[PDB]
Amino acid sequence: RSEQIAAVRRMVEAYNTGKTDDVADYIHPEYMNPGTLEFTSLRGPELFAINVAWVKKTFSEEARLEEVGIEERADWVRARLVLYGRHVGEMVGMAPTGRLFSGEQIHLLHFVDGKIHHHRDWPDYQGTYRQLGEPWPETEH
Amino acid sequence: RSEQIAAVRRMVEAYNTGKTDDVADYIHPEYMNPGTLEFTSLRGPELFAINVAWVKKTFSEEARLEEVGIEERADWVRARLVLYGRHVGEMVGMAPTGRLFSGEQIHLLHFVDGKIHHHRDWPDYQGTYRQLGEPWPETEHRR
Amino acid sequence: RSEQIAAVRRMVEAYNTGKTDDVADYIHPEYMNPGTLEFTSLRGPELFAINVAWVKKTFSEEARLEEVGIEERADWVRARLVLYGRHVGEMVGMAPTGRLFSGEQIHLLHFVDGKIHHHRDWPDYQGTYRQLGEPWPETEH
Amino acid sequence: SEQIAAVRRMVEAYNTGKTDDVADYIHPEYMNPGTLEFTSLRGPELFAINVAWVKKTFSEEARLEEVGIEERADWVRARLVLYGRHVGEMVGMAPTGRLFSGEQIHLLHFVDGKIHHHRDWPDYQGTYRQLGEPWPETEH
Ligand SMILES: COC(=O)C1=C(C)CC(=O)c2c1cc1c(c2O)C(=O)c2c(O)cccc2C1=O
Ligand SMILES: COC(=O)C1=C(C)CC(=O)c2c1cc1c(c2O)C(=O)c2c(O)cccc2C1=O
Ligand SMILES: COC(=O)C1=C(C)CC(=O)c2c1cc1c(c2O)C(=O)c2c(O)cccc2C1=O
Ligand SMILES: COC(=O)C1=C(C)CC(=O)c2c1cc1c(c2O)C(=O)c2c(O)cccc2C1=O
Repeated sequence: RSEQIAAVRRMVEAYNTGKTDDVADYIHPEYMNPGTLEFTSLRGPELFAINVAWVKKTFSEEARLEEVGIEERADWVRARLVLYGRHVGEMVGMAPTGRLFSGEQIHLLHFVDGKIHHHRDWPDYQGTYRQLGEPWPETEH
Repeated sequence: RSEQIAAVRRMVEAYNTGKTDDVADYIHPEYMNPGTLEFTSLRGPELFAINVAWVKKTFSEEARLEEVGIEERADWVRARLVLYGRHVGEMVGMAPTGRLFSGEQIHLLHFVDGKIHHHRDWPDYQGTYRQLGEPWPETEHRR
Repeated sequence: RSEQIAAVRRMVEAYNTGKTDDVADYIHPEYMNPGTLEFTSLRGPELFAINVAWVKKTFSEEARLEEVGIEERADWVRARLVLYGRHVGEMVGMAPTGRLFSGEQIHLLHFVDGKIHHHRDWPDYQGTYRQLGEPWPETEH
Repeated sequence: SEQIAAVRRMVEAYNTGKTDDVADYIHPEYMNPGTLEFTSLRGPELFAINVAWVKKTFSEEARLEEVGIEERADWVRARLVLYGRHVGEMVGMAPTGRLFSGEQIHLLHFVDGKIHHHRDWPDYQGTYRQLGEPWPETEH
């Protein structure tokens, strides 16, 4: 049994259920995901929770993250996942298309003090953009 | 309106419903899809109905092709679709993985005599293979 | 003859030659690429120039960006490009892998005052990472 | 591993275009079902015409780079990347002259110490995108 992989699976489950009441259990106070720096200055459990909320709002309550595979090496965990969603919310200046999409993701997680301390994630931006009909942005904001 | 695009949409719906009673309406008697040459020597509506049945049996009755976009140029149609399924039957000598998957597909269809005459399709093999957990074949035959 | 497309082509050639002396001609003073917020607080011609220099340093002097196609819609340009390189510098806490790679990219450019004002780009992260041999990070930094 | 060594020679053959010695590692009953549309050949002769077709269509400078290779019993799985330039006719599409690069997965079955079954999955969609998504001029 890996506590690290268990913790990462709790993180995946949060995106699925949208339930983040217990996020402080597994998200470090100093948690950072550099991928959302454009959108927020938050850190820690608050940052992770708001990103979950963003996924649920932009990609619908039916948005799911399926596990392909998870592995670990020392204090790091790598997760191979697949996002399923429907584009119901505005995203980087693009109006909702209402279109279904699915895309692989890779997530890289560093543990510090038994908690997720750094989180990088790579969506399949181009593949998702294609499935969304390659919308033109209506603004840069 | 385009009759060709309409015919390609009927083709897509046949994969989705598994209903193939009427395939002779839009599939040419000389219909060929070179992608299944390995598995069968069939042609025409017969080939198409078998391939539909293969999809339903292998990727489950819930297997679905969603339309992203379809364009046409003269007697040719190009469809951008996404396949969704669960791997529940043997395929190319790999045992069922039970794995959900989804992958974009490009289809190229040539119309002749008002019917789909040639059909090339490109699954996202590698993308799907990853989602299946990259299974090793148990055999190069049937099994 | 689109001046916007010509400007985006000069931008592409900059990554190719590594020459940034003239970037003020086509990069807006308030130019932003949100993709590099993790790495730098720079803006304008200076931000664009350091990012080109980053590419040449990390993906080698031989790194090339190839044009597949470029379209425009009003004050916006969308470029379909392909990056070729070899991973020779540190990148997000990963040691250099020395690996060749190539990945499609989508770039979205907003023009203001006849210069590039906003720039978003989507590398094929997962495809590239596979070609890199999927390295584990040595640090989060 | 002699199997991995044999698969590396196979990869080298695409790179050099040199097919003189393919009978060394290609089984007399060698099949690649991906080319059934284009030829009825089998064995070393099939493998050799497929390498020639690659050199002809994707240029003499076309090459396969290795990402990783692994094996399980009598099977080898090779993760590769094709680099090429589209200079020859291909499934009814005229040469675009365009550069492209795409990952491939190859699955090889060994029988009697030689490559007997060969399946390969190009990144068709990604390559097609890099080629400008040309429309075919003919089905044949
Ligand atoms: C035009 O859409 C995107 O930029 C996009 C695409 C194509 C694919 C994706 O998977 C995401 C986004 C954008 C995006 C997020 C995506 O996953 C995201 O998770 C995301 C987030 O988790 C928090 C704030 C903003 C976000 C985004 O703007
Ligand atoms: C091991 O998996 C495959 O070969 C495969 C993958 C990775 C992705 C795919 O989309 C397909 C297949 C195999 C396959 C078919 C796929 O779509 C298919 O439609 C298919 C078919 O329609 C009729 C006979 C055989 C078939 C296959 O062997
Ligand atoms: C581990 O690799 C990456 O993070 C990465 C990958 C997989 C693919 C890519 O294309 C890029 C990066 C990272 C990266 C940049 C990539 O293109 C980049 O352009 C980049 C940059 O232009 C300026 C600062 C940092 C950068 C990066 O960290
Ligand atoms: C329109 O392009 C293709 O069909 C194609 C694409 C998009 C990507 C590819 O990698 C290949 C082909 C076509 C193709 C081969 C590709 O790799 C190939 O190796 C190939 C071959 O090895 C022998 C005969 C025909 C072949 C092809 O028609």
